[PDB]
Amino acid sequence: YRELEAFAAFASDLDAASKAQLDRGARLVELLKQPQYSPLAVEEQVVAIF
Amino acid sequence: DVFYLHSRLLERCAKLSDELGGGSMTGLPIIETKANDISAFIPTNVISITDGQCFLESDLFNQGVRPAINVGVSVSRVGGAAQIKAMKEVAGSLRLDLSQYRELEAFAAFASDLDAASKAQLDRGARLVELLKQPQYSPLAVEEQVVAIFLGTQGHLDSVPVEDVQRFESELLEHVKASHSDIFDGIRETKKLSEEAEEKLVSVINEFKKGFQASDLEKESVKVRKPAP
Amino acid sequence: YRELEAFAAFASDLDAASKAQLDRGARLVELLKQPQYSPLAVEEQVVAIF
Amino acid sequence: AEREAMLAKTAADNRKSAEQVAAAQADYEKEMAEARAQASALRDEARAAGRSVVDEK
Amino acid sequence: TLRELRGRIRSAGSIKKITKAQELIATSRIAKAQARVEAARPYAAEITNMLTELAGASALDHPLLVERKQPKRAGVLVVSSDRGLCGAYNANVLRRAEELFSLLRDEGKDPVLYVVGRKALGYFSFRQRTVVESWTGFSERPTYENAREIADTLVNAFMAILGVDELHIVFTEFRSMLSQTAVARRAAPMEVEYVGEYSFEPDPETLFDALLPRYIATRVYAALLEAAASES
Amino acid sequence: LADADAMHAKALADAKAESEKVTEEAKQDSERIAAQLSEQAGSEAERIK
Amino acid sequence: TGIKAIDAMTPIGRGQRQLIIGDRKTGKTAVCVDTILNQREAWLTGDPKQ
Amino acid sequence: PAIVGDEHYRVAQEVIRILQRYKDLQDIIAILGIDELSEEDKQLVNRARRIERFLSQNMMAAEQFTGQPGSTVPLKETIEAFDKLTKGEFDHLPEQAFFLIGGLDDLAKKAESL
Amino acid sequence: PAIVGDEHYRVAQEVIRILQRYKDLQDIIAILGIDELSEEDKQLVNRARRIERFLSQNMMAAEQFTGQPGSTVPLKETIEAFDKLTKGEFDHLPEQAFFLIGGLDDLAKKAESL
Ligand SMILES: Nc1ncnc2c1ncn2[C@@H]1O[C@H](COP(=O)(O)OP(=O)(O)OP(=O)(O)O)[C@@H](O)[C@H]1O
Ligand SMILES: [Mg+2]
Repeated sequence: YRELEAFAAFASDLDAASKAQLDRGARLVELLKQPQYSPLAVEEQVVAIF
Repeated sequence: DVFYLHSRLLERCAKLSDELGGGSMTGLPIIETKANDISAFIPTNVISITDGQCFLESDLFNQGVRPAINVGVSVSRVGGAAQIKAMKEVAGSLRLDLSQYRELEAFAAFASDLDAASKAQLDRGARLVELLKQPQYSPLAVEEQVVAIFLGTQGHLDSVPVEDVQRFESELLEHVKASHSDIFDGIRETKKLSEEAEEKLVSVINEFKKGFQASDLEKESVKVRKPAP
Repeated sequence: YRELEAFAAFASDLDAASKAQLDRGARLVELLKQPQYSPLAVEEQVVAIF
Repeated sequence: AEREAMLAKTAADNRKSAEQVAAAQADYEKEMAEARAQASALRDEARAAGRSVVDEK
Repeated sequence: TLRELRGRIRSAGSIKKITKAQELIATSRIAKAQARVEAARPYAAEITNMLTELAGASALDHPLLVERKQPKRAGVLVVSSDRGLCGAYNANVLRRAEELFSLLRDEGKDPVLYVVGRKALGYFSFRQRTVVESWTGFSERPTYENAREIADTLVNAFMAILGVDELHIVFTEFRSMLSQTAVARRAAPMEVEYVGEYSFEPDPETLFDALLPRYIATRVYAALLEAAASES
Repeated sequence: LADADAMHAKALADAKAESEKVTEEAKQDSERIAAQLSEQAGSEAERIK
Repeated sequence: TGIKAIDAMTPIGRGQRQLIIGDRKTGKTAVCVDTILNQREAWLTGDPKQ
Repeated sequence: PAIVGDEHYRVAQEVIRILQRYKDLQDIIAILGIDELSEEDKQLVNRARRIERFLSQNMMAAEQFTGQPGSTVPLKETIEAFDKLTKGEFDHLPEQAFFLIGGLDDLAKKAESL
Repeated sequence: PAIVGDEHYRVAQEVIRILQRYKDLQDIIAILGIDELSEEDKQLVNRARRIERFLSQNMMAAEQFTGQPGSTVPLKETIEAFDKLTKGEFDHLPEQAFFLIGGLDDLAKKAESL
């Protein structure tokens, strides 16, 4: 995703695999966000990353 | 103690109170920056000891901006208090306007979709920059300065092409100084640009602008499919 | 030839004079190239640069 | 022949009136700008004479 | 100094990322443009074939096939990019446009400009050369509608309005993937070509007259497609 | 067409009158400028003395 | 000071401390000497307040 | 969000996001030009310029730097104005209308003046 | 101007303006080249390169290195040549004509050679 980020503007010209990678990466980045003082038990983290 | 050295000195430049005689001492300390770095040690020390800056840049000096004041970095923390009311009214926002113009010019260098407001700002800023150019050993009385800055701030230069502004200004102040000196006398004695004087100055500027003269191989073919016509 | 080759790396085409200069310069470079521990007598160098 | 000449005049007048209004505007502008240029040259000659007298004195 | 150098390093890294992305997207769009160039090949070939078959039975008196008695204007269509970062593309196209202007002046023809693409508008506005009509927003992805409109305007100026006695087109030919050359073509009037060796409705002459504008439109379309490929 | 002739004559006459007025004003302003420069010359000579 | 830029954007008042800062040959001494020269009209007044 | 509230936190952090993105883009814009940015990035740059200029304020102590008198913007008004800016409800106004105004009423007045 | 004259000063300052503007465009030229510049800046860069190369001269002390004899350009000719350069009267000649040439007649001779 960090490699493809330069192509976010031009997604229409990307291979379907690369577009899927970019879309997955954006959602993974959002997934890794976490509010302060709210740690997650390891099972919750496993389900989240799943 | 290198900071102390300068403060101990510069802080003795002050405006004494009426009880002490009312005297004053104005300091124009001069600092040589190395490689245009205003962020060095002694430069910043003196900048923090003084009430303003006039950051003369070699880049602007070469570009034709003389005296070469970088408008954005330069500032006078006394500001309008150190100006006559006419000059304060005519140039209240001039420095921030020029800073914004410089920022826009840096931003709008390769922007082809300029809005009408953005292009108007760029034109006004360029005309003001030309208006602030001044040759050496060519001082202007304060009334001449207020009239000149009045030309640009109020937009009377918006019709003059940029390259002619320096001439326009230079000529108009003479035309006034030769024919309508009552404007200059009013400004000087009153320190204000009264409404009547402002109207007279606008009329003078318009009547002068009437008289001002600006410097301005392959071939496509159809095969007929027969050996000859 | 150094700047001419740098320019030709991306120029679409160049005049026949430019191509001739490039061809001569490549050959001069390949000529001055010399193996190690193989010094050439001055006359041999004269003949080579000739 | 009368109809013919009438057509001809309708044609010329319209043309000549249009071209002559354009020429009148252009010539007024040209003469006015020539007057402005002469005035500017006269003022510049006065500036040059003033510079010369100040320098000589 | 270190602060300035690191800021410049970050700026240059971002610029490197953007430029590499643009390079790869341009490599994609070269393929797209070349595919579209090949897609228009059958129509051009077959319309040219039936046009030759009609010219065999045509009167050859249609205006687009005869030189005017003494041409005085000449139309020039300059096809240029509508976005930058194309290197010398626009510069080369407009250099060849200037060369065409010199050739016309040597022949006494006065050139009048139609331009496709903003980058040519800038050049001609800077040098204060008037453009009769301009089209923008499709140099990257031309469609036959734009080609038809451009051809229609050029043809209408030719039949005439003051009009033009001759009309050319200047554009970048996609000679090869590695090299692109700006070329000039005199699109009208066309020379009638004779080479050594059908029925028609409603007659050959009206059909030929109705088809020639289509031939102009399709050739302008090919020019626009090839200019887009060269731009990419 | 006739009106056009009258308007062209009127435009020429008005242009001549305006040229006369403009040149009169220009001569007046030139005299004022010369007077100012001569007074400045006197002031400069006094300063030098 | 007699200079439009300074008297307009960075006005210098009596009792102020205005720094003229810049590289070599940028007009600093020119600004200061022009400021000194512009005070002759005030000196000729003969009024200590001016 | 537990102190200043959810609305305030969201608006402030969106403003920071826009400004950081604009700061990153400044390098690209200065050379490649804004016209080569994404449509979303171009809109963000316009909003970022407007936000940067709206964060300026005509302060009471700065009256002698700008001539104009000082102004005070209540916290609710600041939150509302910057929320609108971040959602693009003022993308139609010129950027110079946001410079040294201090409030939405002043924004409207200066927009009319321009 | 009080020492070298109005014309010499004007030509020198125009040359310095052109070269400073060329220096300002240096990073853009390094990354994207002259192609992305505005037409005004493109023309300015062309004549800036020609000016910079015309400031080069075949020094009489350099004969020991390049074998080329040295030239001497009188001040009036230098002023005239650089006025013409800044006015674009030579911007059609190739850049190579201005290296180490030293003068206007020599410039024309080398232009003929190329
Ligand atoms: N406003 C101006 N207009 C034209 N020329 C100027 C102006 N100001 C300065 N110059 C000229 O530019 C050069 C700058 O000299 P100046 O003495 O002003 O610089 P400085 O800052 O004192 O430099 P130094 O570090 O050499 O002492 C000199 O040629 C001066 O004549
Ligand atoms: Mg000095």
